[PDB]
Formats: sequence, C-alpha cells, structure tokens
Amino acid sequence: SLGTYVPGDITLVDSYGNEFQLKNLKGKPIILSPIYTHCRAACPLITKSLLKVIPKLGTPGKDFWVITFTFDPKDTLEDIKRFQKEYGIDGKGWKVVKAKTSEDLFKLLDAIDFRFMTAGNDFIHPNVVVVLSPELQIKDYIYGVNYNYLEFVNALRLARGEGHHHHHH
Repeated sequence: SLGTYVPGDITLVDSYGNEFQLKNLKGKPIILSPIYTHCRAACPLITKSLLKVIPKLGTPGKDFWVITFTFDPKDTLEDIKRFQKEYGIDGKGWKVVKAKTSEDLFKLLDAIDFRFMTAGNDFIHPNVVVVLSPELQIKDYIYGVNYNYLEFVNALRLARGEGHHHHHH
C-alpha cells in the first residue's frame, strides 16, 4: 500500500548465504522485484526488463539497492544462486534473496499487497516492482513486464522525496 512501511525486521538471506534484516539497507532507495526462480514465463521477462532499465538509472549498491526476492517458500540458497548466475546479477548492489522463514515472507508480501495462488505446477501472481524510500516507505509500484525509463526515474525521485515542487502538496 502506497505510503505504508515495509517492516524493517524482515530477515532475508542473499544468494551467498549472508543474512540481513531489511532495515540494514536503509539509506538508499530500494527497488524490490518479487519473482520465483522456477518461473519460465513472467519472471524472466520482468528480470530481463529490469536488466535493461537499471543501468540507465544508476549503479546498484551506490545510488539504490536492487533486491530480487523469491516468494516461493521452497526456493533454497542453491535456487537463488542459480537465478543470480543466470541473469549475470552482481549479487551485492543487486541482490537475489529469499525470506528466512515463512513469517518473513508473509510480512513482506503483506506489506506490498502481493498475493499468489497455485496453478498446477506454477503460480498465478501480479507482475510488479516496488520502489521504497531510504526509510522503507512504499513510494511507487511499477506494474507489468515492459518497463520504461521515465516511470523508473519518476519512482526514484519520489523515493528520494523529490519531484514534488510542481504542486502545492
């Protein structure tokens, strides 16, 4: 939900096995990309679209964090490491992570209003990237699988508390 905060005490584990809490990433805007590693449909499209827009915007780990996270609670460290290598993701400025426990997973998905449902061996789910402020406030949602530059620039400005002086609020 726009304007609400993602809980900072969510524990994530990166594709190198490093554990951290979401609050550890405070200080820069955060681009969050929910996927599952065995998706051969939407998630590669989302991730490939991100690979094409992110370099226009800045340097992950410096200007903002990028966090690809799996919502499939059966994905293990091996799965997220495989996903990272597949897309050439650096793994540090742009991380591929999983939730430590189901509570971490619920809490994250609940905060960003994301729900999924089983469809045979796949999941049905929305295509979304969430942009957070440096304090973990949800500032924008970008939907679909074919991202444009301007929408991301605008989202990052909102994340930084910028691009508002054209209007009295």
